[PDB]
Amino acid sequence: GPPGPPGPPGPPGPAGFPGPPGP
Amino acid sequence: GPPGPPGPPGPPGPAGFPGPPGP
Amino acid sequence: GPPGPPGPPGPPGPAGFPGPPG
Amino acid sequence: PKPWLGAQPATVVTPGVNVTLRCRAPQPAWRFGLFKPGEIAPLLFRDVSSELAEFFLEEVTPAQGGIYRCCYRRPDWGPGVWSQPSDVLELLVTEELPRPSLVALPGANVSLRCAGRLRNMSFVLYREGVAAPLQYRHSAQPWADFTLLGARAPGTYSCYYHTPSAPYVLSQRSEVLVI
Repeated sequence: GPPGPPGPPGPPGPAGFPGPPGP
Repeated sequence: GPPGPPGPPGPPGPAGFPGPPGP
Repeated sequence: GPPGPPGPPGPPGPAGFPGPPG
Repeated sequence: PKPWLGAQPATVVTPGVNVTLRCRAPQPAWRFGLFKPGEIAPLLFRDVSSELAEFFLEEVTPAQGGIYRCCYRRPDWGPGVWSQPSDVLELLVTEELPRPSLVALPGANVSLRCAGRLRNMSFVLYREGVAAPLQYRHSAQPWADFTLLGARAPGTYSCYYHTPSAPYVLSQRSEVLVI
């Protein structure tokens, strides 16, 4: 038979790091 | 025949942006 | 049949919190 | 015979992507109408002599968001006379989803609820200390419950939600929750 449909979307990325301190 | 299994899930997403600074 | 090609990439993680103050 | 309305690639998108609204009727029709709420005039209309009509919105802007309805018409019909309206299609165009709240449900084992205001979203739990997310779940409801095991429960947690597939729209992260 034909090849299957594509898989589901990958897992979500890592959370963003907090920024530097302020001026 | 019927088509194959769904593919593996994709790669994980990228890391979110680093946060802004201070104030 | 053979399995499907891999799925699309995942979403990006949430944006970072702002940093501490000065 | 009520038509039905579909949105591709998604119902929630960022400004700048292309959205194709697709209306379909059981039997072929001459004119399809795209309506905003209460207005007798269709914003868009396509003459097609088909059972299907595609409405292409190139580079959507937050103005192109809103409640849409599909109606069709035949040449031999009266003036301003349209078919049954399709079920609504709410198209949301935004750079970012509204911030979710993360709370603990009272009942040992601990259950958290990441709550937003948008249906059909993927919810993601992050553990402060771990990079990759702890748990993630796709829900039709604008909230999702995560179960934390007994003595792995204490810590600092936050959540965000996003559209199930690309083009992704992301929410901000919730205020951290202290267990």
